[PDB]
Amino acid sequence: TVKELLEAGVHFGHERKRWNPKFARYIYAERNGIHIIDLQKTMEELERTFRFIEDLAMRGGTILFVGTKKQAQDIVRMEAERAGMPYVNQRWLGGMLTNFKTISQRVHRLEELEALFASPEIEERPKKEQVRLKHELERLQKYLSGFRLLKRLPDAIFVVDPTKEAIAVREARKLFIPVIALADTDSDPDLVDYIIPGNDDAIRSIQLILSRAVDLIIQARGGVVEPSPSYALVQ
RNA sequence: CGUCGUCAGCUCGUGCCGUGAGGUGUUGGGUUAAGUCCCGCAACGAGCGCAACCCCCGCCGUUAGUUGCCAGCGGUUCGG
Ligand SMILES: [K+]
Ligand SMILES: [K+]
Ligand SMILES: [Mg+2]
Ligand SMILES: [Mg+2]
Ligand SMILES: [Mg+2]
Ligand SMILES: [Mg+2]
Ligand SMILES: [Mg+2]
Ligand SMILES: [Mg+2]
Ligand SMILES: [Mg+2]
Ligand SMILES: [Mg+2]
Ligand SMILES: [Mg+2]
Ligand SMILES: [Mg+2]
Ligand SMILES: [Mg+2]
Repeated sequence: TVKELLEAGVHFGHERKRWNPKFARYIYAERNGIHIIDLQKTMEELERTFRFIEDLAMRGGTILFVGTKKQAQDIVRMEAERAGMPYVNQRWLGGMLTNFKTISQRVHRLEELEALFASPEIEERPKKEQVRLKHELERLQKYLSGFRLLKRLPDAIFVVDPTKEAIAVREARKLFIPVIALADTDSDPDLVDYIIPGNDDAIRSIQLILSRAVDLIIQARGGVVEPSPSYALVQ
């Protein structure tokens, strides 16, 4: 909530190509063939976006975090592992929202296998199943790591790159789900309901935005939490 | 009942794409006897198939000696 001047490394967009003309309103200028985001409109939209986040958080709503860009996976896997908003980390499975019932059946199988590895029934039905179900539970935890928390459809989604995660955006639009996204120059701003015009490639931009967002979430429900242990993920 | 053919296939549920017949999944890369499995993927699962569970032959044991052996000894018309 105090990220006015601390925006170090967010204004750097993508190159001259691979952009989207609809983003021109959020662009300041072009330095050395690289689009640079307008600093003013960034906080201009941040006001409205963080205000919507605070409103939805103090109401007890759930926000799905979607990150697959390989530069925000390790960040989302813990910023959502904070206050219980679920997340999608490895890859976004087609139908996680429009076919939510079938994915919830997969989650039922996940907790079923977790219960079988808690009961003494691990030894019966010998080692063949003890390896098959082991690998099955392994991949179910790999893909449904954060998704297992969604009991019903979420009240909003948070995307790190709406171009890389366009399928999730489309599925949210189909179900009238508000779409919060950290957009860059390579994305269509019209599809995003609450835009955050920043950088999606750098690690510091994602860490800053998501840390401040989860901090605002916990602040909307009281009990301000310590600074997130995501700085060590700079490496 | 024969046959394609023990061939590796044929479909469904939900989602998604297309005005629609339909497509996706079942395509792809690796792999196997196999739609076998792995990885990837707007798909996620499932059914009938594949394989497995059944029978026979291969090694060993337990249980039991009207089948078997001077394995072990005695008798022997010396033929367990
Ligand atoms: K068309
Ligand atoms: K193949
Ligand atoms: Mg065959
Ligand atoms: Mg179908
Ligand atoms: Mg057509
Ligand atoms: Mg249609
Ligand atoms: Mg079909
Ligand atoms: Mg087909
Ligand atoms: Mg095809
Ligand atoms: Mg199969
Ligand atoms: Mg596939
Ligand atoms: Mg007899
Ligand atoms: Mg006998």
